[PDB]
Amino acid sequence: KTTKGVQLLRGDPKKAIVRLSIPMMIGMSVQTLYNLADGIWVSGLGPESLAAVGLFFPVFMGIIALAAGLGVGTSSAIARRIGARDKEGADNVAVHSLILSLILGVTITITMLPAIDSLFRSMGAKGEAVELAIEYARVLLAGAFIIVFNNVGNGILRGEGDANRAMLAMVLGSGLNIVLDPIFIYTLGFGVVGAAYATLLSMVVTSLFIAYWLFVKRDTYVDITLRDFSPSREILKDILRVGLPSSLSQLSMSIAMFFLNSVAITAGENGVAVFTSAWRITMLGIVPILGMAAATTSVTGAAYGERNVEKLETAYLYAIKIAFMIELAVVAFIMLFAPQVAYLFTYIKGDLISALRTLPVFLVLTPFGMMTSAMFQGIGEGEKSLILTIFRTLVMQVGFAYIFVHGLRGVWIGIVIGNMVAAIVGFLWGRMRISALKKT
Amino acid sequence: XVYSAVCAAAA
Repeated sequence: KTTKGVQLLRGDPKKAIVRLSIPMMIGMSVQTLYNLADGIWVSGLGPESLAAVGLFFPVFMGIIALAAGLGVGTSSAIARRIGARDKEGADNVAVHSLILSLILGVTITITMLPAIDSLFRSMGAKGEAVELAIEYARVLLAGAFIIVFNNVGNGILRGEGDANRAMLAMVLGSGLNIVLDPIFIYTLGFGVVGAAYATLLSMVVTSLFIAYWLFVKRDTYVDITLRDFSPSREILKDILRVGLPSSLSQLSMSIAMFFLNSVAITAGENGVAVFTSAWRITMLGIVPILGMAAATTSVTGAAYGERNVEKLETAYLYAIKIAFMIELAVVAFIMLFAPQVAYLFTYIKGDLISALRTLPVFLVLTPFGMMTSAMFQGIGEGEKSLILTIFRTLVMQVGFAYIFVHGLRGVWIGIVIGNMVAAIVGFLWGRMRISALKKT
Repeated sequence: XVYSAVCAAAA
């Protein structure tokens, strides 16, 4: 009763950080490749089609943050349980999250569906021009449970060191979505709604794999059954203690990017075009970090389960090192090949280079405050990972951008310095928790 | 993408 992933988790923290992060970074990246595909197919459809997607953006990101957040709590809870050699607890978190996926998932469907037609009118939609917005959001919400179930299944797997089969789910989902996108949109001639049916149908297949894995094959470490089910008030508090603040965190990172564009619109439209494009390019370097963060949580949780800080500190500190040296390469590439990177994303070329030479430099500082939030979720304290994210993106990143604006260079100058301070605050606070554990 | 985080991070 011990799989390969468990032996990684219950082993050398340095070995665990790497061999879990790589397939995660892969999985995180292959799905980003989809967003670029679906990004270029939808573009050619016309002005009217992009207006339905952009309106269906908050509801999508809203139910992605929820699904992913619940998965983070699941991943962290199972990881901590397995670290403490508690199978009976680990098996019981897997079942608890599966029921929560049903509750959270379907509720998202039945709550949003009757409210989706007023959402558009509230924003000021015409009724015929944005009549696709309701049709696009209808298809996605019809699988809002599948999205959550997929995330939970992914959270269950990476929570027991099974990042390889977790990667498979991310690839199979993005791959099918990639091949069905041109067929549904263009070949079958469904238009923008075809992209929704492609995403829907692809997630169904992923769940079929996920279900086959932990319901049919059952070749996973944990045992999933209801035969002697014990509804726990503690496991429920556990998953939500990380999950709920995780959902708000993923929202806050993008709910602050709006204010950054507001400081770009105030300093106007030609400036917002420069900011948005430069931001999209620079933010691509976050994808490798996200994998490291997903791997950090899994290993600092197992170390917290094994109750030894030297392992928890090693994995969390090793995580920063690799993420530092990964961004070191990324930043250099973007700064050196700036005109080359601009050409592909601009089909304002001069103002973009002025950004892509200064702005991306904050990517190097990021891993400090990010691995800390990751291990904060690893030990189970998500409320601290949330308040550190609020401090970073909304308080410092935005606050400095407004302090410099009251030209356009002050926007990147605010984002960098604001994220520089937040990294310093984040790393120190992460260190303090370690010493507090060493004294516990 | 979907699993996990947000991301996108693209339009």
